Formats: sequence, structure tokens, C-alpha cells
Amino acid sequence: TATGFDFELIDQAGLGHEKLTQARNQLLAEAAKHPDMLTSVRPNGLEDTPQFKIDIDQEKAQALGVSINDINTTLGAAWGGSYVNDFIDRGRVKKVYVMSEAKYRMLPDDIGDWYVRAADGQMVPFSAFSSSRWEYGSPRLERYNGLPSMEILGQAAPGKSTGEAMELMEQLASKLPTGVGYDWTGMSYQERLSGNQAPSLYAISLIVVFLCLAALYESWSIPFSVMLVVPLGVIGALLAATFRGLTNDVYFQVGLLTTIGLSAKNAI
Amino acid sequence: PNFFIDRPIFAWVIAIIIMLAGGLAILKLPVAQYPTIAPPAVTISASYPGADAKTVQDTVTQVIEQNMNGIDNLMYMSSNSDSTGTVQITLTFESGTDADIAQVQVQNKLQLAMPLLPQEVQQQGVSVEKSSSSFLMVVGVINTDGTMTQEDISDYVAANMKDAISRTSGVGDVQLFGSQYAMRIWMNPNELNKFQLTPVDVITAIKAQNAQVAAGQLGGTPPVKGQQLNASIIAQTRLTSTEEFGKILLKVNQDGSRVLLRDVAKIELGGENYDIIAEFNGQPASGLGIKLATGANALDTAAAIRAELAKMEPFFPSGLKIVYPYDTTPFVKISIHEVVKTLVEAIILVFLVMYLFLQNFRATLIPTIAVPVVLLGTFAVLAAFGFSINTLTMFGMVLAIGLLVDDAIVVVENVERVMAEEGLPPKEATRKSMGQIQGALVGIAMVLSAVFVPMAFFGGSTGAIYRQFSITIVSAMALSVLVALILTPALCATMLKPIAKGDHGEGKKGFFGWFNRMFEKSTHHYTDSVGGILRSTGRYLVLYLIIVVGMAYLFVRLPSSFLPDEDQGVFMTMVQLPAGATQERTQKVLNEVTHYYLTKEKNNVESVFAVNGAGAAGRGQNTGIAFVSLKDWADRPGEENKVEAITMRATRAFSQIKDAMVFAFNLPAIVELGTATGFDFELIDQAGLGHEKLTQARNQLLAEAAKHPDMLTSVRPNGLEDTPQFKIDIDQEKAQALGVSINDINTTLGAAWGGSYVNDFIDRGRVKKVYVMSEAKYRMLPDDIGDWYVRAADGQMVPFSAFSSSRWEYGSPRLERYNGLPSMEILGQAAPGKSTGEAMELMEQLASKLPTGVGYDWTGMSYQERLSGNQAPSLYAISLIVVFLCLAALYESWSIPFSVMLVVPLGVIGALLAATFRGLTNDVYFQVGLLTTIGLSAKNAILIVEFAKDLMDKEGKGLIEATLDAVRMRLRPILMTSLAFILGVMPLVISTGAGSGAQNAVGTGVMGGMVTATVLAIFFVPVFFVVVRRRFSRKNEDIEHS
Amino acid sequence: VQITLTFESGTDADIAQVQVQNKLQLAMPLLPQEVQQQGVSVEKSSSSFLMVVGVINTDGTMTQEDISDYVAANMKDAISRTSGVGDVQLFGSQYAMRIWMNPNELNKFQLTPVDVITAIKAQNAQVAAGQLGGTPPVKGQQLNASIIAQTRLTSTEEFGK
Amino acid sequence: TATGFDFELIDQAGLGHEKLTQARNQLLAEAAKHPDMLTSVRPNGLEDTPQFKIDIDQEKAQALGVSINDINTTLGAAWGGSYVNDFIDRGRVKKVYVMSEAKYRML
Amino acid sequence: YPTIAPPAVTISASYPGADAKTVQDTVTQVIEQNMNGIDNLMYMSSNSDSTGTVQITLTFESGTDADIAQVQVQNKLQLAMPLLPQEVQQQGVSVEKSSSSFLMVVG
Ligand SMILES: CCCCCCCCCCCCO[C@@H]1O[C@H](CO)[C@@H](O[C@H]2O[C@H](CO)[C@H](O)[C@H](O)[C@H]2O)[C@@H](O)[C@H]1O
Repeated sequence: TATGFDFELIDQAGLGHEKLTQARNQLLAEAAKHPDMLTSVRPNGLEDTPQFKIDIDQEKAQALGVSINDINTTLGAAWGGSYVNDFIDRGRVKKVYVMSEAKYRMLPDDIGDWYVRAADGQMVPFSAFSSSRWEYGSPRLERYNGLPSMEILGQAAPGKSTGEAMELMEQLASKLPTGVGYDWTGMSYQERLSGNQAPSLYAISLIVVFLCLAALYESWSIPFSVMLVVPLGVIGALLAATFRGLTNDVYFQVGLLTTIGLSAKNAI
Repeated sequence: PNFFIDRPIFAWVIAIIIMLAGGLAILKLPVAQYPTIAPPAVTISASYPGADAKTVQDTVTQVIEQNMNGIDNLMYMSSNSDSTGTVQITLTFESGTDADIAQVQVQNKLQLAMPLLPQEVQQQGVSVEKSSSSFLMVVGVINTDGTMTQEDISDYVAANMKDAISRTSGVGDVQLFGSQYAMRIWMNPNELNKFQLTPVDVITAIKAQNAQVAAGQLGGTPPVKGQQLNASIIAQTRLTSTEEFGKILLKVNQDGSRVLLRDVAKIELGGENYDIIAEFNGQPASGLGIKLATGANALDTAAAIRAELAKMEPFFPSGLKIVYPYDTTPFVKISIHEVVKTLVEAIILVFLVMYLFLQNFRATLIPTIAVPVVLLGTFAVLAAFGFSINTLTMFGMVLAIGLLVDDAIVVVENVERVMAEEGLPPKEATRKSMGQIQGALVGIAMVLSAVFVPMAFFGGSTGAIYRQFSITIVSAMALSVLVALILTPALCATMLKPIAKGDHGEGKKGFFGWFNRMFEKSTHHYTDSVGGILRSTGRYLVLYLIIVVGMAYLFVRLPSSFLPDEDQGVFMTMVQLPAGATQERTQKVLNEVTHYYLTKEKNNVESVFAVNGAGAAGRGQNTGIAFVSLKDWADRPGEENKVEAITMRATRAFSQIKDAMVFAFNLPAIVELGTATGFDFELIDQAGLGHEKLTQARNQLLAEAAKHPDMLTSVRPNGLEDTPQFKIDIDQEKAQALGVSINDINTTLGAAWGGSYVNDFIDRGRVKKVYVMSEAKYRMLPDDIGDWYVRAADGQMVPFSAFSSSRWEYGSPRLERYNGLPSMEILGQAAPGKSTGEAMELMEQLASKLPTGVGYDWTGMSYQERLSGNQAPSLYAISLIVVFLCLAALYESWSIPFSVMLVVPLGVIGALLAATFRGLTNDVYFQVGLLTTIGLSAKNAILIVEFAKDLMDKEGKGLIEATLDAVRMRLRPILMTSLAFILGVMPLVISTGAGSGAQNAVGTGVMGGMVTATVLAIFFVPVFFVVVRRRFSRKNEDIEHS
Repeated sequence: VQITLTFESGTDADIAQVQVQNKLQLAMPLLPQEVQQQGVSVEKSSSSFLMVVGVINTDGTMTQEDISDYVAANMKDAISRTSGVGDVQLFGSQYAMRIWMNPNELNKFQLTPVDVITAIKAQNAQVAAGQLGGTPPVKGQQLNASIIAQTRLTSTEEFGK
Repeated sequence: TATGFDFELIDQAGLGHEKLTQARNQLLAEAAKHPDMLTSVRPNGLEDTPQFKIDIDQEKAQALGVSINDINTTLGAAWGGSYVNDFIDRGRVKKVYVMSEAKYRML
Repeated sequence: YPTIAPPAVTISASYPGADAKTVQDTVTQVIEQNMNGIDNLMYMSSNSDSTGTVQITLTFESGTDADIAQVQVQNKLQLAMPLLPQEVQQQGVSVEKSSSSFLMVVG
């Protein structure tokens, strides 16, 4: 979604909707204290809007001779709408929609102007069965691995590089509720993956050219003598990368592997 | 090749690198029980709640037998239109074809049949599933302090287990044992007769009144200008408790006392089904059945699933403790340790021989160094081949130790001795040894690869089983041979000490066994002796004919197998109550069984799992199942405490002292197999007939094949026999008069006695079903037909006794199919001592002689085993023909490979002989053993015969004297190797504990085979060789060639 | 209606064909109901007939429709299931219960087609049954037996009556 | 089948069956006018045959107290036919069809 | 770039007007329950949504073959299939292998 990451904040425990929301605004407000590492820290999801509850009381209408199906459907097709059948426009199939007009469906009182025809032949106002209130609700509930989560979106401050901001993220996600954890997905997921490889590729590949060297062109000491050369290759690649403004990424890794490469050739 | 002799470190690099290739190839290497062995099948099932046999066959089943036409890799279609509403079609497919291909093909050919379903199915789905019966696990859930009962456990099971524990790293399929909660509404026909109300008005009540609904939106799009608000309409909402459902309005009386559902019927948050009952040691329990994941480890599915269950275990309710009645894990954990263990012993024993013969610390160590580089590096050969290190393949390794060390060993000997016969420096005498015995090692490579390959190209489950050894012992072979071109030769020249010409060691040490002379003294006896026989050939020709012949007769009188039987730490006993009995009598049997195990075998049994309601043939209150788990293997000693005698005395206990057929038994090794001497005859109705006629055919034929005690065996049906059904024919005339509506009569009859799935509600935050069934007592006794009244069009009720005739006819409750057409499952077998196919010939002759629409056809076990049948002779003729031509090749003739081929009988006659004594069987493990024996025999003959012909040629010596020299100098190695083998293989041979059926089976055939092979070949081969060559060429002669 | 989708050569055949049928069900619920009730068959197929086996009656005393029935009664269930067959066009037709409405004799008795339909629908079906001693029963209970119900018809008699 | 084709003229703007019929005719005559490039330029298929509209005056039926739904389904099951239920012949399922009789739907 | 991102099958449907927790715990996590046994899964993303659109995005390991994925997974959903709504099941339901990256948008 941006520069380096898409921090995913994961629910693991059995805590709650409210409380978690409080823990995260806690983090998004707790991080505004870092201009030397972060910039444009923003939240992901839809929060919680005002909902308009309309309870229809079945008894009062179950007398009056109006049928429930009819009242439901009319309320619907009025403010939602309906797919009936299909027609043939210009030589192409399309849908058919029957919804109310505009002005009778923007404000609650317009409910009034709506009457349901009973079994006898007289209409009934909704104000004959509908209590109405202002309560609250959520629209779109986010998850990561099926469980409640929030992507604290961000980019690194204009002060160069992307990963230091991610490591600083790892320091933010510490001081919050018992059951509130951290993970990376997408751009920084792989930045978890191409990062903590440093021990393994070098645990292995270093041992391999060692034996490759004691091999076809023989000896014991020859791989040691040549192998002391590896630091000499890096300290300049490290020296330069710092001097310019870069970061230990992939391109620096291939940059490195390559550099130790020609260098080992030479001592070879 | 020779080249790496003068690059010792380069060699070293190959050694330490390959050993590491090993360790890295081990740490993340997969382990299973066996390799994925069984042919894959996909099954289709559907649920038609309340239907009868003819119904789920005739509404769901037959419209299907018509619309999923055209899936590839067609094979066969077996089906059950259960008279419980389940319809189940198992397509069992051709071995090793890719499953998933089938699976999607089918799921998208049912959606062709989908509108052509009934609508209660159509709303309740149809499932297509790749399938086995191989439960990795059955995990029980119980509460200790009687806190919850089966439906509570079941509900929690469905709400708190199946999404987060099955997130654990290592898991395939999940299956719940019990029933999910559903809103259970129990209608009383009295309190429903009262207010003239019937199920339909109730149906319509809960349906219309209980849901979410099409809302709409304030500021709906497209709104109109000026607008400064956008917001969502809420509406009629689905319900939540048992409370919100009693308060539901059905009809208001004119007096004003409204009638809610709470009145006419009873309300509990209940189960979606009350078929099967799950008892953990009698106490209430509900369970889970788990299958392993797609290339996943069994033991890590175990580490993570059991860690996961332990992660929700305090976060479980009170008393709620998880249980493990059924795991196939410790059997495997312990299988592995026992097999490594034997291998460890094998290593140490081999090394012992290796010392107590070579007696030089650094020379005795070189071939000991020989072993890790070879195995560890073989694991590297496996990690790259995409198969798994299971019991069997790693068994191929423990078995392979012999064909490993043999080469390396021979070389250390040949060098040590040449160094005793030419005096040259370590490296040079070595060089000569390597250049002269190249043929020994490349030869063995040529023929063992030649004998273990032909099996890999075999078919079936047993064939794949073979694939595993092929690769292990051949990789082991080739690498041991190839280490013998890079590793062993450089290790030979370099880490080995230099000898002057003729050092011999004879009684040149006292405390360390003068021993060597004896060997040397003895080989004089040996050597003069071969000469003695060489002088007098005819005798030895004849006696050979003896061994051959004996080998033959004896081969016959050794009985086959498909795999050995295994104490798995877990076995089961199943229950069967006579037709139409109820759940109650069965439950009597389950806890009575539980008594037997916790009492008269109290010490052995740890936990019983009693299942009431569906067992073998199908689902059905009269049918039961028990999982009996034992205390860990360490605490079960004797003959009496192991699965065998336990099963024996269990079924002994129950057969003659009960009214019901109830049998205890032990599960196979392989979690699905050919039932050996036998079949599962499918009797196919082809002509326009019907169920009555096939059944009469079952009578006819079960009478026709059971009347031959000399060919046929176990004429029995597998299924449930013919049950009592109660036809209630409604005479429509009368009701088309009285003003009652047919839909009203039907759906009321249903919702009363079967029941109806009507709507959905939301318990605890999870959607579940809403069920309205009548109550117990108003639809359990025939007499209750009465208490039910239909509200007419005018307004008064009618009894069912106003239109309903009522009788008892016959039907089978489990309707079978074979390819969409009417069929019947006759399981059957050949006499214990008749081949199964002979029984196929006489059974086909009876079931041929049956009415036209009663035919014969094959399914399951006897199917594949019919097409892929007449081939084993051909491939082992190949393993042999590859032996004869490949070694005719490494040398350069014909007569010279014959002399080495003469040894296989000396080898065979030993595997029969030792095995026959024990009681083992010409199955697979004895077969792999047999091949290996062939290898051994030809190996040794390679040793001797190679040296004699070489001399004959290139130094031109005389036959008899050359055979004698070879025979003399090669005695010593032949013996070293062979002792290493017998002693290495031994532990397997006598070990008890996991799979010892396996260990013993490999071991015995292999051991006895090796013994007679050598202890006879070292006296026959030189006479094989001499006479064989004496009928080819003219001049020479007995060669002097300078 | 026959819609033939021709795929890129050497493509996975079956993967294609199946992909097709799980895109049949995005458009399938909003289909006509006379169709949905008369099935649609999606079948991987050549662009021509590979083979035709004929069947005839020796004494000729069978009609196209008779022979055709026999085909449908003993063989043509697996010919579309051989691991290489798409649609088979059956030369004939399997039997159907044929009710031939007489429009005079229908004006006679105050009934029209609509009434004939709802008539035969309702009169001809299986029915939601149940079980004597149904589960879960109560103690002492000693019976479980199959409730049969009205059964769909079988003869020419059941359909005239 | 040697050197040839299977030309598809696809209607793209949405001018319905008629304009397509005529464009194709225009074309089919336009290719018969070049024997120095084409041979057997023929359309493959069927042309436009005589069809018989039974246009319903819904009104006359909307006073008269008849329900249209039934009227349709009657014309249908009469001259087309109707798949209604399934039955069991000799132990094997088949279909249930109610179509008019022969002589009562041919002229 | 190469096939870099882990493979996901997305399911989307319309339940016109429903709420967040219905389409989260009736429509979304109602499938992810039989999604035990997936080949090479990396992570799981999901939407409830309050306009009637419901989204279940199941995400697997790079190169784990898509067509293959929809194989095992559309057939692991079509096993988790019973706990979703039927008003969902009647109006346009898509199972489609997905990225979230418009390769292009043409105006
Ligand atoms: C357990 C029962 C079966 C196991 C026995 C299988 C055979 C292995 C035993 C070999 C040892 C006895 O072998 C017997 O003594 C020696 C050496 O072999 C030979 O005896 C020889 O003595 C002189 C020596 O010139 C004769 O000229 C001639 O060469 C031969 O008669 C053999 O002809 C044999 O008859």
C-alpha cells in the first residue's frame, strides 16, 4: 500500500472489539512522537457509524389485516430496491430495478409518507407499528488469519530508507494490552523474509566455497588464506552504502555476494 | 576413477561434504507411518433428512447417475442410498493418478444435477471429497465432573475447536463426532390439536417471523441535492436465544390471549441430531476424527495439534478435559526408534566383526569410517528424490548395510593381502588392487542395480513399497560402489598402513588372539578341500540337483501374504444388534463391553471409546463401535498381553453367550488393503429388475457358493439384511372429500415423525440450524398415528385414521449401487488353502448360473488385482535376465556369468529353510529379502570367480590351480562380509516391539538366505566355475599363457 | 442451445472443462427454470463423432422408441463415463410417461392443462417420511422400522387412474 | 478441408437479426462477383423461416377474470409440452411428459 | 517481476443490506472452517462489509499453482459451503483467483 510496509496488528487473545480499538488508537497516537523515523502514520478499516433501528411490532399489524411479507418487501423496494426480471435493451440483456424515487428516502420522517395495503383495502402508516432509535454499528470488520486486526499503515520519514521505520514499528508495538501482537504482511512480510536470512545464506554459502576451494585445486590452508579476504570486500561496500544513504536490502545483498565473489576469485 | 587416488583431500572434501549433505538432508526430512500407499478415491455424499431407501436412491441418487457423466480416469462407482437420507458414492480410482483432477471434475458435474435434486438436499448441499478411512486421529472431548452432556460437548466442539486447533502446522481433514446445536422445537399434537393448528402454520410462523430483512438506506443512492446525511436502515432481525423463540406469535384469539409458540410446543437449545452416541468410558463424550496433511509430518501434526489443544485447554470450560483414545503416533515414534536402534546395533556388530578380523586400529577404523559417509550421504540421495523416510525405506537402509560395507570391505582386504603378496608401497599395491578389482565393484553395481531396479517398476501398493527399497538400497549401492571409486580407494591408499611382501600375522601376538593362524590354518583345510572336491565333480553336480529341487518343493509349501499383522497399541471391537432393534439394546452392549475391557483385561486396557449408532455396514441404532486403547508397550509383556490373544479372548468371550453378533478384532498394517485370499463380489442387476429379485439372488447364490468346502470360502453378505418397513398408504379420495390439503397432510406427517429443518438462528455469534420435530411420545408408537389432526379448508381437524391404511412390508435399509445401476455387495473368500482366483473361477461359475439381471462384476479389492495380475513372474525373470546379461557384460562372455548364476539356489534354499522353520511367509518382506539374497549370492561368486578368470586370462594360469588360489585368497573376504551381514541383520531377526512382524520378516529371510548362500557357495562356486568353463573353447586347455 | 468453447491447443483439457462448469454456477441461479429443471450438460468433446454402434430389431416388431429404450436401460450410463467421452448423441430416445391431452374431452369436464399439471405434480411423488421409534426414542422401545409413504408411480394403470 | 474458410460476420453495434441477415446477403452476392478470388461462397446455416406470433391482448383477459399465467402455461404444455414429474419404470427412473395429443396441435 | 506474491482465491457475493458481523461470521469465516488442509497457504485476509458485498480472500504460497489452488480450495470452500447464506447463493457469486493490483484501468 506504500513505502515498505503494511503493518498488520493481530488479535490473538480473547479480549474485545472496544478494548482493542482503544489499544490501537493508543498506538497511532503514541507514535506521533517520532519525526526522526516515521512520517504519514495512518489507520486501516472503517470505524463505527450511527445506525437507525426500526422495530416493527408484529401483533398490532397481525390484527389490522396487513400481511408481513407485503410490509417487508415494500420497506425494501422502497429504500433498498428489487431485481425482478430482465429486459432486452438494443439487442443486449440487462436488469430491471423498481426502487422509490429520491426525495422519499433520505430522511427518517419520509417513512411516514409510506403506507402498506392491508387485506381489506385500507393502507396503514408505519407509525402504526414502527419504533425508531439511534444506536451504533460497525460496517466492515477487518481480519488477518481470520481474527480481528488493524493495519497501521505508514511510510518512512523523508530522512532516507524504509526499514528503520519498520524496526521502530517493532518498538512501538511493545507497550499495549495483554493479548495484542505484531506481524508483517505484503511488502514488509518479504522484508521479514529477505532480512532474517543473514545467518543462513552465510552459514551455508561460506562453508560451500571453502570446500569448493580445498577441492579441485587442493589443500588445507588455501581456503583459510583466501577466506580471510571476505571482510576486505565488505567494509567498503558497507563504507560506501552508509556514506551515500542506503540500506541492507536485496540489492545490497546481491551487491555484497558479488563483491566477496570477485574478491575470492583474486585471492584464488 | 583411478584419478582420485592421487587427490586424497579432494576425496575428503567429497566425504565431509556428503556427510553434511546427509545431516542437512535429515533434519527437515519427512516421516510417516508408511509411504502414501493406497489408491486414491473420491466420494460424493448428500443429506435428505428423513427419506426412505427408495427415496434417497430415487430423488438424489438416480438423477445423479444421470448428470455427472464425463469425468476422466473412469474406474468404478460404489454407492449407498442409506435409508437415513445419506447417499454416498465412492469412485475408487486407478493407482497414483492425480486426485484433485477427479475431485473438481466431479464437483462441477453435480452442479449439472443440482436443480435436479430435491430442495431439502438442494438447500443442504452435496459434497465431493477425496477420501480414505485412514484416521490419523480420534481425539475425544469429555468433562470429568459431569458438567456437560453429549450435545454440550458437541456444541463447544463445533464452536471452539474446529477453526483454531486445525490451524496447527500439519493438518488435512476435520470430522466432528456428535451433533451441532440447533434450535430444537418439540411439537405437542394435543396442544396443537387444541387451537386447530398444524405443523404448516407453525412452519410458516417461524419462517415468516424469523430472519434479517432487506433494509434500505437513508440517503440512498442516488440521493438528491443539498443532502448532508447518509445512513443505514436496520430491520427485522434473526433471533438469538430460546427465549426470543417462545415469545413468538402464531395466532391471536378473539378474546385477546394470543397463542405463542411457547404454548403449542416445547423449547430447548438442542442438538441437530440424536443418531449417534459417543461414550468415553461410559461417561458423556463427543469426539473428533483427524486426517494427516498433504506431505505433512505425522509427529509435527502431533506436536502442534497437541500444543494447540493445550493452548485452549485452560481456555476451555470447567471439567472440560481433552482426551486421546486414538492416535497412530506413538506406534510410529517408537517404530522409528526401534529401527534406528537395530541399525545402531548393526553398525556396532559389523564393526566388531571388522575388528576381530582386521585387528589394526586404523585399518579397522577405515571401513568403520566407511559407513556414515555412505548412509548420511544416502539420506541426501533421498531428500532429493521427493519420497519420505518411513519405517519401510529406512528399513531398506538397515537392510542395505550389507551391500554397503561389502565393497569397501572387500577392497581393504584385497589391498591388505596383495600387500602381503607383492610387498609394494601402500599406494601402489593399493593401485593394483583397485585396478584388478574395479570389475568386482562395478560388477556388483551393475547386478544389484540390476535386481533392485526391476521391482521399482512393479505395480500396486506392494510395488510402490518396493520402490522405496529399490531407491534406498540402490542409492546406497551405487554410492557405496562410487565411494568405492572416490572415497574408499583414496581412503585405501592413504589412511591405511604399508605392508611388506608376506607379513601374515600368524601367532605373532599372544594376548590378542593367535586366532589368525587358525583362520589361516583352517583355510588350508578349506583350500586343500576345494581341491579335493574339484578332483571329483560328478558328486557335486548331483547334490546341486538336490538343493535345486528342495528349493522348489519347499517354495510351494510356503504360503503367501500382502503385508504382516501389527500390534499397533490400539485396536477395536465392533457391535451388531439384530434387524430393527433400537438404540437401547445396542447401548446395553457398549457399556457391557466396556465392562469386559475394564475388568477381565483391566491391566491392558487404558481407555474404551463406545460408539452407538453407526458401525460397519452403515448407520443404524442397532450398530456399534469400540476403540480400545492400551497402556504403552513397555508394560505389556507376554503372549497374553499383546493384541493377538486379547482379540482372541474378546471375541471368544462374546460369540456364544449373547443374542447379537459382536466381534472384536485387530487392524491391518497398511491402513487399507487387499483382503488377501478373497473378494467382494458385486452382483449387478442389468435387466429391468428390482431390489426383491437381487435379494432373492442373494439367497440363491449365498446358497450356491457356500456348498463347496473344497474351493470357495466365507459366503457372507456385508451390509444390513432385510428389515421391517411400515407402509402407510393414504387413500387420497377421502381427503379430496373432507376439505383437507395434501401438502398439509404430508408436511404434517413429516414434521411430526421425521422432522423438518425450517430456519436459521444465531447462537452465541454463530449461525446454526432451527429444527421443529414432534415430541417423543406423540410419534414413537404405531398407535400414535391417531393423535395427529389435519385442519381442513372449512375448519375442523381430521385423524390420520380417517384416510390411512397401515401395513408391514419388507425392504433392505442400505441400497447399494455399482455404476448407477442396481447392485449388491457379496463379500467373499477362497478357502484358506485355495488361491483366491480359483475361487473366482468357481464363484463366477455359480453367479453365472443366475437369472437374467443377476450378473457378476468386480469392485474394490478384487478389481485392480484382476487387471494387474499375471505379471510377477515376468519382472523377476527380468531381475534375473538383467543379472545374466549385465554380468555377462562387465566381464566379456556367456559361460562366465552362468557359473555365478548357479549360486541363487544356494541362496534361496536358505531363505525358505530358515523362514519355514519360524513360520513366516512369502510376502513382501520375504520377497525383498529374497532379491537381496540373490544379490548376496552373486556378489560372493563375483569375488571368487572374478579372480580365477582374471588369472586364467591375463597371467594365463591353469583353471584348477587358479580356482584354488582365488578360492584361497577370497575365502577370507567372503567370510568377512558374510559375517558382517548375518551379525548386522540379526537384531531385526529377533526383536519384539513395534512392527516386529516387519523386522522379523526382513531379517529371517535375509539371514538364513545369506548363510546357506555362502556356507554352500564357497564350496560350490569354484566347482560351478570349473565345470561351467569346461564346455567352451578347445585350445586352450588348461592355459599357461606367459 | 449448444455452446462449444474451443481451447488453446495442448492446454489442460480437463482443467478447462471443469473451470467451465464452476463458471456455469455464477450464471446458473438466474437461469430459466424449465432449463434448470431439464439440466445442462458440459462435456469435453472432439469437433466430430469418433464412433457409431447401431442396434436394430430382427423381426422389426419394435419401434424406434422401443429399441431406444432398451439402449437406455442396459448400456448408455457409462458410455458418457469412459475416460474420453463428452456428449453422446443417442440415436433414439429413452421412454417417458406420455400423457396426450385431448382438448375436447378436457373442455367437457371443466378442466384445462393447468389443472392437469398441478394434478399430476401433487399426485405423483415420494414423500417426506419418518421413522417408527424415531430417534431419539424413550425407554423400553423395541422398534425401528422404515416408514414408507406414497410412492411415485410405476404402471400405465396408475397414470390413468 | 483444404484451402478455405469459416468466415464469421459478427453484429457489433446492435442492429438485430434483420440488418445482419441483409448485410450477409449483400456480402454473399458480393463474393459471387469474383470468380477470380473465391469459390462456393455459401452461407452455412439456416435462413429466416416463417414464424407465427400469437400476440396476447392482455386487457381483454384482465377484465374477463382469466389469469394470464395459466393461459401461457396452457398454450405451452399444449403445443410445446411440459416436464412435470419423474416415475419408475421397471426399476429405472424416466420422465413425465404431458403434451397435447397429435391432431389437436398441427394446423 | 516474477510471480512474487503468494496466491489467493477471492470469493465475493451480494446479500443486499446485511450487517458487518453477519457477513463476517455467516458469510466470511463460515468457509475458512473447512479450509483445513490447504497446500502452501501464507496468510488469510477477509471482509464482511456493510453494503451487501461479502469478501473471503484465502491467501497461499508463491507458485503453489493457481488453477491448482482454485482446484483444492474452491473444493475446500465447497466443503465449508453449508454455513453461508442462500440469499448470498442466489444472487451472482464469484469465486475468482485474484490479485488486488489493477494491472490497468482504462478510462
Ligand atoms: C549338513 C549336511 C550337508 C553339508 C555338507 C556339504 C558339503 C561341504 C563339506 C565338504 C568337506 C568334505 O568333503 C570331502 O572331503 C574332501 C574335501 O571336500 C574331498 O575328498 C577328496 O579326497 C581325495 C583327494 O585327492 C580324492 O582324490 C578326491 O579329490 C576326493 O575324494 C571331497 O570329495 C569330499 O568328498
